Amino acid sequence: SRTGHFYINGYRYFTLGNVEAVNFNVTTAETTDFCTVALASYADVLVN
Amino acid sequence: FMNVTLDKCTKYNIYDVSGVGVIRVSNDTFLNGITYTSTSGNLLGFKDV
Ligand SMILES: *[C@@H]1O[C@H](CO)[C@@H](O)[C@H](O)[C@H]1NC(C)=O
Ligand SMILES: *[C@@H]1O[C@H](CO)[C@@H](O)[C@H](O)[C@H]1NC(C)=O
Ligand SMILES: *[C@@H]1O[C@H](CO)[C@@H](O)[C@H](O)[C@H]1NC(C)=O
Repeated sequence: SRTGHFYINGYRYFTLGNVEAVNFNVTTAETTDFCTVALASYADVLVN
Repeated sequence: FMNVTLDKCTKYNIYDVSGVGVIRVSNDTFLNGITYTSTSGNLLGFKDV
């Protein structure tokens, strides 16, 4: 997050002070490398 | 280090939550999170990192 909160599998390990930009250094030989790396914003919803 | 007596009455501090009781191994995937608490507020089970 922009605030710097860091979450792995839901729980938050620690929060960084701030992040201007994020760069992801992940290298996968597999052509079907991964499904998604996206941006998003807060909202109010319900869940089951 | 992670001392963990298994099957006796003990004190405990797990992730900043304290108490007393006995620990039982279980078989449940539950990879969603790291701590599980009852409606009352008393923790029921935890997963090793
Ligand atoms: C998940 O990865 C597999 C790997 O081959 C790919 O075929 C599939 O399209 C992916 N599914 C997604 C991104 O929903
Ligand atoms: C924790 O485990 C180690 C290894 O047996 C032991 O030396 C140490 O005394 C234990 N600590 C307590 C508080 O029992
Ligand atoms: C695993 O868990 C289920 C339900 O929690 C239980 O019925 C079963 O006896 C446990 N052990 C094995 C070997 O499946």
